[PDB]
Amino acid sequence: VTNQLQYLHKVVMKALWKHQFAWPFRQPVDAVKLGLPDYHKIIKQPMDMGTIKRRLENNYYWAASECMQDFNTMFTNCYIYNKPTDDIVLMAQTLEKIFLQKVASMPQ
Amino acid sequence: TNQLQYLHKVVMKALWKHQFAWPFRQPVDAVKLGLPDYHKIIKQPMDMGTIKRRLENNYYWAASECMQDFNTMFTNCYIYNKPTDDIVLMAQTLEKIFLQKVASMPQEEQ
Repeated sequence: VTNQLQYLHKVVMKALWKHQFAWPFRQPVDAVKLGLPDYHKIIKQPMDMGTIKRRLENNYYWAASECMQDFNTMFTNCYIYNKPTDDIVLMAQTLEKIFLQKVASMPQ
Repeated sequence: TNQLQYLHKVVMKALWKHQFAWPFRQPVDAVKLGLPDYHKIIKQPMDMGTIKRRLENNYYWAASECMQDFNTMFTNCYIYNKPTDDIVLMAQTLEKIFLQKVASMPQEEQ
């Protein structure tokens, strides 16, 4: 329960979870539901905010960098998988910018 | 600022010398690299050479602004390239170092 992890939970996740573009990212990508049969062939390490939030809640992370990498993986999966012009990409980009803006003020 | 100094002398220095950094040290040259669709897909090109020059010329007002340019550079790479391209792995490797070093940045900006 480090100062960094508390920041990532109370400031970063708090902001991202409730954001109006967060909804596609709140649970693991469901390739059946979304009709994406190639999703898991392209994306080998799925990640989502629900998984990250639960991990923060359950003291899963040993370091802040580990949580930061999970956020990063989530956004990166989105950019890699989707078409450049898909709305989801803009949504991720917007959430990622908040992530980085907040992480710039995180404890050391 | 103290954070901008850190981003320049600690974060950028370590990223710059990395064995996977060479594609990212200058703007994407779409003509030289034979990528005629690059600028039709990527509307905000960014690279470490541009960021480094901006740090050296005191372009940035806050660390967050510089960090956003790093993010754009990496995001551009993931958006433009095919999932299976080596450059994607190279960017991922560099971006992990970026996040690692950003975590250790002094928290209050001077």
